[PDB]
Amino acid sequence: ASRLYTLVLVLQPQRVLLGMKKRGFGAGRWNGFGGKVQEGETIEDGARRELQEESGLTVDALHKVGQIVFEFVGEPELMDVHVFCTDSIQGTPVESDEMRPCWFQLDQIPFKDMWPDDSYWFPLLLQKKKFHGYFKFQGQDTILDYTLREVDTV
Ligand SMILES: Nc1nc2c([nH]c(=O)n2[C@H]2C[C@H](O)[C@@H](COP(=O)(O)O)O2)c(=O)[nH]1
Repeated sequence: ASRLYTLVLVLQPQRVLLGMKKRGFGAGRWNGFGGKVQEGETIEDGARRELQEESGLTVDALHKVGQIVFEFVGEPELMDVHVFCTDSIQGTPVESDEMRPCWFQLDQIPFKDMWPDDSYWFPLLLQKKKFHGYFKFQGQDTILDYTLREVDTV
């Protein structure tokens, strides 16, 4: 068993929107926006909800671009992260309790202050290739195992 999560990247031709996570899981790493999917909503609806809660933004269309499954050693549930992109945002991003948003140039992505797995799959997002990844972590810094491939259907 696994628990559904979302992750949303606003990727525009020369920049990508990240938020500095201010509290909770992943605090202190830049990331896309997202969270747990709730009972009674779709995954994509949960992705939009979280985008709105964390940034104020709404979007016309979200595209599925990837899936990443995480194992954390000693934790029973795998995390099944559904990754979306958009270039179609509505509004200007604002800081929330969870996130402080900033735009980054595509060659200035702050990998050293991101989850360590992002170094591996982010390039494929940027290159517009759909992927499936799997990372096993010991704590929040150490990747013990991983797999990564491109896919045609996410
Ligand atoms: N880029 C990236 N996002 C992750 C990783 N692990 C992980 O749960 N997430 C995402 C999914 C969700 O958007 C978010 C976790 O949910 P909360 O912020 O609600 O705790 O972090 C990771 O290793 N890298």
